[PDB]
Amino acid sequence: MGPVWRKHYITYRINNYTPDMNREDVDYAIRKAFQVWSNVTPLKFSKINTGMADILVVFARGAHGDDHAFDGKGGILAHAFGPGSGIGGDAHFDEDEFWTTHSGGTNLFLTAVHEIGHSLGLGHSSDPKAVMFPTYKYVDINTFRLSADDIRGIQSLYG
Ligand SMILES: COc1ccc(S(=O)(=O)N(CC(=O)NO)CC(C)C)cc1
Ligand SMILES: [Ca+2]
Ligand SMILES: [Ca+2]
Ligand SMILES: [Ca+2]
Ligand SMILES: [Zn+2]
Ligand SMILES: [Zn+2]
Repeated sequence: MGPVWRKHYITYRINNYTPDMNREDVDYAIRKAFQVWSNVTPLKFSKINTGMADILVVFARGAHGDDHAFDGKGGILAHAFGPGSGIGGDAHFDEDEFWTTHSGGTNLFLTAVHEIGHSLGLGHSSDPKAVMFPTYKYVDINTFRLSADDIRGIQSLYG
């Protein structure tokens, strides 16, 4: 298997906030996305508002300091680094997308669930029902659930 966090208590911090959405709505989407993974593993996530965190959540555009520049509107929506120090774990969202609560634009929550999967050590799935399948598709958020493949994947890494 690939890198995993060698601890079950994992911190995150939101570096900055997209202007596409209300700040409260970003906080909510991210909290909910971590909860999805916490709900099927022994992992515990703690939000920090200031200081050192394992997973940094970042909205940025174009070339943004890592060796993986974003590409404008469309195309690549987001990327994340697997567990490790520094940029390890970090989840980056392309600000040239239009981030949403809803079905229009790109849903932050669903994209974050995907991204968070990578920040925890998952790669892509070949199951089209899996949140880790590498195509963005809106599905009703109130009824969203991880597929059986996603749960096998993450439980193979933790627990
Ligand atoms: C559900 O969340 C996803 C997040 C990003 C992608 S992506 O289109 O930006 N993409 C990069 C991605 O894997 N980063 O995590 C797939 C790529 C194979 C085109 C698609 C779905
Ligand atoms: Ca990190
Ligand atoms: Ca893009
Ligand atoms: Ca935007
Ligand atoms: Zn990046
Ligand atoms: Zn991905």
